[PDB]
Amino acid sequence: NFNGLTGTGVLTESNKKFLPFQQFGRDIADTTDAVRDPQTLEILDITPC
Amino acid sequence: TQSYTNSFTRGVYYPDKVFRSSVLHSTQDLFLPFFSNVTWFHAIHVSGTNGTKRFDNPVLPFNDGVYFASTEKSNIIRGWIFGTTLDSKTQSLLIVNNATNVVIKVCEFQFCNDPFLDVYYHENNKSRMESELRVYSSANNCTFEYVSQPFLMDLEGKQGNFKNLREFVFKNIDGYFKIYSKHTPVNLGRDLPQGFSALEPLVDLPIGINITRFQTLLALHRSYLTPGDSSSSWTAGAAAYYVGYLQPRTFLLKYNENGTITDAVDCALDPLSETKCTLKSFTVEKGIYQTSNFRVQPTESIVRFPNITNLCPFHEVFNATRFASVYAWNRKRISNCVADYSVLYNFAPFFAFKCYGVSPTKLNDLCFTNVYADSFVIRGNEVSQIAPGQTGNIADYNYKLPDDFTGCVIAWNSNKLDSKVSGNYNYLYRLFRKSKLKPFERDISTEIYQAGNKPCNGVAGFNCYFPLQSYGFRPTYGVGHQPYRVVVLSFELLHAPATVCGPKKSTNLVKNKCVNFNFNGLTGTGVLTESNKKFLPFQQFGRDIADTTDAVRDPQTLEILDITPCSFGGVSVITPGTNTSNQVAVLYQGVNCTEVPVAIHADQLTPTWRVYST
Amino acid sequence: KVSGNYNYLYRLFRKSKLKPFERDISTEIYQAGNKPCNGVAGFNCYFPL
Amino acid sequence: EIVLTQSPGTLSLSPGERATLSCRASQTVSSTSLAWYQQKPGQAPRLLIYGASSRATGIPDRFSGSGSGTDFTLTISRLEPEDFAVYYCQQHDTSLTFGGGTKVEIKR
Amino acid sequence: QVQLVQSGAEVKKPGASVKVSCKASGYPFTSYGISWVRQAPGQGLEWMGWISTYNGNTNYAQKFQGRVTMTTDTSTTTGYMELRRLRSDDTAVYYCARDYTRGAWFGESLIGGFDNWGQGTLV
Ligand SMILES: *[C@@H]1O[C@H](CO)[C@@H](O)[C@H](O)[C@H]1NC(C)=O
Ligand SMILES: *[C@@H]1O[C@H](CO)[C@@H](O)[C@H](O)[C@H]1NC(C)=O
Ligand SMILES: *[C@@H]1O[C@H](CO)[C@@H](O)[C@H](O)[C@H]1NC(C)=O
Ligand SMILES: *[C@@H]1O[C@H](CO)[C@@H](O)[C@H](O)[C@H]1NC(C)=O
Ligand SMILES: *[C@@H]1O[C@H](CO)[C@@H](O)[C@H](O)[C@H]1NC(C)=O
Ligand SMILES: *[C@@H]1O[C@H](CO)[C@@H](O)[C@H](O)[C@H]1NC(C)=O
Ligand SMILES: *[C@@H]1O[C@H](CO)[C@@H](O)[C@H](O)[C@H]1NC(C)=O
Ligand SMILES: *[C@@H]1O[C@H](CO)[C@@H](O)[C@H](O)[C@H]1NC(C)=O
Ligand SMILES: *[C@@H]1O[C@H](CO)[C@@H](O)[C@H](O)[C@H]1NC(C)=O
Ligand SMILES: *[C@@H]1O[C@H](CO)[C@@H](O)[C@H](O)[C@H]1NC(C)=O
Ligand SMILES: *[C@@H]1O[C@H](CO)[C@@H](O)[C@H](O)[C@H]1NC(C)=O
Repeated sequence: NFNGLTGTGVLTESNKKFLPFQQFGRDIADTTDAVRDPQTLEILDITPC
Repeated sequence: TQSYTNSFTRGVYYPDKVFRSSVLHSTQDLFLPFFSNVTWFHAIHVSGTNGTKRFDNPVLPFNDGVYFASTEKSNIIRGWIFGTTLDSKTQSLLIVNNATNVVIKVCEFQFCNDPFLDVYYHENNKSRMESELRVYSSANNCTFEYVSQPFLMDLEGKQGNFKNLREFVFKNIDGYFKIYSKHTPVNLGRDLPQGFSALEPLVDLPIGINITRFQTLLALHRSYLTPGDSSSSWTAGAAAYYVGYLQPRTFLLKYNENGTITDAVDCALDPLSETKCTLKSFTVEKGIYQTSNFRVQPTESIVRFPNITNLCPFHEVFNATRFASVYAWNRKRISNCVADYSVLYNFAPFFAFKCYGVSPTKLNDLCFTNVYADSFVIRGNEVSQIAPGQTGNIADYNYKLPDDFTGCVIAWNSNKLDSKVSGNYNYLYRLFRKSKLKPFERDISTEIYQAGNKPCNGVAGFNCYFPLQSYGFRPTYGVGHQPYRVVVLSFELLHAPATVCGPKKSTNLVKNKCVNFNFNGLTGTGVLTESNKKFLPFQQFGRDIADTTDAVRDPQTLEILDITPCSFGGVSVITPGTNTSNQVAVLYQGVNCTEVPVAIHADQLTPTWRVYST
Repeated sequence: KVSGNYNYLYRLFRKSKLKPFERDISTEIYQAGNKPCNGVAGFNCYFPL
Repeated sequence: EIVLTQSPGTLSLSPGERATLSCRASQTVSSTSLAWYQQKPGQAPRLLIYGASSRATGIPDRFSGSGSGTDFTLTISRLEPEDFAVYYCQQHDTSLTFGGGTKVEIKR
Repeated sequence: QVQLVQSGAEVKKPGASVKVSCKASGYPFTSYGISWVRQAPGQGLEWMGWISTYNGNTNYAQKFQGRVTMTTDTSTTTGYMELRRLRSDDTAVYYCARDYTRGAWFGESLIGGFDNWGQGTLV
């Protein structure tokens, strides 16, 4: 429920290089791949079931 | 010191905030075209100490945003002006940059550029210039104010050689002022080197006006390095002041695995660039490819209608008082005339137009063969019954509207038109009938209804009731039973010699040229030439086997013509290996060079690239 | 108001259509027909407000 | 035919007082027949009420009308004495005949 | 934007006819008819006549049958009143008004009254 983006999957640490103004990570599918935690500013990862 | 040089590769920026990696995402947005004229404008006000009337600070249009690059020492350029005429006729803005602050506001001041430019204001004597604004000297209705943090980060590069390359991009698409910007001091002194650098966004807020012209704020009380001259026609002159104009273009953009923009190409510069855009790659193998498809565009338009003159009696049918009942309406036919539809809706907005197939605004151009007008007065509630496929007390036994009815229905209140204290007994409607009414005919008949098993021979007794019911209006009752005068206009689009057209001017007949034509409603584009056909006196249109018109007789001259399509074909790009050479050879599919590709004209060839002398 | 509320205004005459979420507040006479009044506010020059 | 009958003989009122006008017909005039005019001295007639309560030439706050069937009435409130025009009424459904009229004086 | 103007005063002897021109401009002279009416001091008006645009169809009253025959010129855009068989004291002002009470082609009467009037010809 990261400001919306309802779905299911597995959350884990990442190695992305999100710039300060970056918020969303995407692949070429119009699907989310990485997300930054609003309450901590941490780069998480999304992996489906 | 206005000067003109080349922009090279500059102006790439992130169009969004999403992270990407190893992606070749392509976009269509406002950008700075590659290899464009960059011109050093130069506001010229400095000489010794005297006034030095200059007539400088030209009005710079704010066309599709602006690219603003600078190498400014500390604060000589401070703010910017956006708005129109900055007086009490059009809303105006104020964007002034402090050391670290921004004081953007909205006002309608008539004049603000009176900071009392001093004779001793030269920085060589003193650089003190604080609160030299004297802005919003007048304010009739100025309420929208605003404050925020500075946009540019005023940082010193500790030397003049590695000056702070300051880059802004200004655009105001649907409000939300974009100020995408970037600072880079890496340049060693030369102007606009070769390289790549994306620009980050800062802030956006909506105000909303037709911003038209642009001009930076200079320190009017502290100026220097602006000598007087009139350089032009592709020359060079030091200005320390740049400008660039964006255009809506499509770009192909690559993202580094770290997430930083590394390279980009503009699809509308080179046939090689078109090939690189069509297939998502930066290396193209030796071969032949398809890129686009050119087609010639029309040059003008022509309209030719019959020479009919006469005003159709729409006034007579609408304005009247002796309309009959619902079951027995009246039908009228419109003869050869021109009909002015403006008075129908542009004046007297009583009830809804209630158009069904044609829109009221799209009238006055299409032409018609005939028009039917019917008038009756009904229940105020039964208005909804006048619609295709809708059933009701009157929709089945009084008036039937077909499924594919075209045109419009017009109704308006008739409280004064029909109201009697004793009631109106002259209005009738059929209540009982053997079968549902087929659309568009009358069922008027003097007979007594036969219900049950009683064969009435005129008895009109039990089980024998009069189908026609005296409607019995009221003068004081509320809506619904209040009278609604209803008229319906029934059109038909049948391929016949047109009779009633709208008011349009009939221009001259051009020929042997790609033009746009309208022969009594046959819209299309082509080349009108002579024809050798043998049209019979009653023949109107020619035809091939596609249901496509290819021969039209002139309406007001009675001469037949031939219609041909515009020259059309594809485009191919023949190139060697991209790592061997960069030259190409464009092939124009199935066209003669003499027809049109022998030379390119303004907006007459869809491929934007015209780097060939042809 | 027993005498009728008149403090609330609305524009009547204006040159062209309105962009979404935009305002054209102004104090001027309207140019209608063929008479360009310069403040006479006479015939064919109606007060749009 | 039918000729209108009027008995508002004199509008002897000062400005500010209510003014009432009647246009009773002979036997019947249907509600879809109504016209009202002001006949200013040494001028031309102009339409003011063509029906129940509609406006023809401005009518900001003075000319009002109502009625139903056999009775029709016209109301003026807060009259400004510049016009002092003749109140003329007309029916349309039964042929056409202008009413008797009613001069409006000042009552100095 | 109605424009109705009338000619000057005219005096004619009995046995002749009175011809008066009412000029109309600013509106299309086919949507509505023109009614000619008569006013005299101390009394109201009457149903003197109404004239159409394209043909001679009219809505003449039942008072002056056999004499009332006006004409209209759409080329000249003028309504011509040619009253014949003059009477001794026909001296009264004539108003030509853009009528709103009679229909042209099929003769059906209209709604309302006389919106815009003429300037008046006094005979
Ligand atoms: C949100 O609240 C928690 C608990 O009060 C706090 O530890 C955390 O720092 C807050 N978030 C930020 C961004 O300060
Ligand atoms: C830049 O402008 C000059 C004249 O101002 C013109 O000759 C030149 O062709 C322009 N550059 C381009 C790339 O069109
Ligand atoms: C500059 O201004 C001073 C003061 O007004 C004046 O005396 C002087 O003549 C001016 N310079 C020139 C070149 O005129
Ligand atoms: C402008 O900046 C200076 C210092 O940077 C500050 O003292 C001043 O208050 C600022 N102006 C406003 C209006 O705040
Ligand atoms: C420079 O400016 C100062 C005021 O800041 C003034 O007193 C002085 O005369 C000017 N000229 C020189 C040469 O100092
Ligand atoms: C704007 O200011 C003027 C000042 O003369 C005032 O009369 C007016 O009421 C204000 N508001 C508007 C909407 O014009
Ligand atoms: C803005 O552009 C011009 C100003 O020169 C103005 O006349 C026009 O009405 C405005 N249009 C829009 C869409 O704001
Ligand atoms: C990109 O990331 C790699 C490894 O994370 C690093 O070695 C490289 O320097 C980065 N590129 C930059 C910072 O430009
Ligand atoms: C209709 O107008 C056209 C205009 O070219 C003219 O040639 C034609 O003769 C006119 N009508 C006739 C007599 O066909
Ligand atoms: C093109 O040829 C050069 C040798 O001149 C080579 O270095 C380069 O890798 C080739 N291009 C590609 C895409 O391999
Ligand atoms: C193309 O144009 C040339 C120029 O005269 C002509 O000779 C040739 O026949 C044209 N091509 C075709 C297919 O007609």
